[PDB]
Amino acid sequence: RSVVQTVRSSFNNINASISSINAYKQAVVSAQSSLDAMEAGYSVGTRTIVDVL
Amino acid sequence: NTATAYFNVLNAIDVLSYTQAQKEAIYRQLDQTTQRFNVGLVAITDVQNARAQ
Amino acid sequence: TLMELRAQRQQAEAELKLARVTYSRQQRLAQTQAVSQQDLDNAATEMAVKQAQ
Amino acid sequence: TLMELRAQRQQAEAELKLARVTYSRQQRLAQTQAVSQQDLDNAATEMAVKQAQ
Amino acid sequence: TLMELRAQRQQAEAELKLARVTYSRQQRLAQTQAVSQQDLDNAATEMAVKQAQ
Repeated sequence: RSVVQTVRSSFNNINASISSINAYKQAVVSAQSSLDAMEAGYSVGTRTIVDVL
Repeated sequence: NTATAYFNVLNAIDVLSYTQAQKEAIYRQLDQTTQRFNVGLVAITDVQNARAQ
Repeated sequence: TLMELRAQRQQAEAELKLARVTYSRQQRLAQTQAVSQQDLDNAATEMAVKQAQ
Repeated sequence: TLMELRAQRQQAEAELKLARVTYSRQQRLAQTQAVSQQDLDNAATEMAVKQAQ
Repeated sequence: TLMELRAQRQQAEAELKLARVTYSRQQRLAQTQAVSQQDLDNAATEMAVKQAQ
């Protein structure tokens, strides 16, 4: 019964990994575009390079 | 162990439903923000933000 | 003097464009229930003001 | 009196520089889709106002 | 009446001190690239206004 438990749990964990990867990918794209935006902000210097960093 | 495991199911049901309601709420948040970009009120970055949410 | 009013009207002619575009830009999102009916009353009335000006 | 207006014009001459640099410095970022057309409409019109002044 | 203007000028004499100290206090930090050139423009123009006043 134990290994039944374990294997199901494993399967489940894999699915969780999938969804998480999805989420973080999107977060990456987002933060990137935000970055480029603020970079453009420094293009006329509205901010500071630290902010960019 | 019996009592513990019994309660855990309940708690899981709880978190389940709650996370669900959260899902819908954030969902129409994204829809609103999306439409708001469609009329052009806001930067794309916010769109990606709500996306990430 | 007529030249003076000839320019001063040209100012309000621009502000009327701003308020109007802002109003339609609110309503187009407001078919999807934009940020309450509050802002619609905060936009439609300003357009009436620029119209009166 | 002519001296009075001679200075009072000199004020608007400076404010026009402010609005113009603000507008161009918005648009140069706005090719990268800066903060929607919103602020662009908030900049293009103010410059028209200082122009009328 | 001349006494009235004699005081009303004394007001602008103080505001000019405020704008000037604000401008130099911005530039001294601005050699190290203070908060964009945006605030440098915001300070440089207001001082021109108090100057014209």
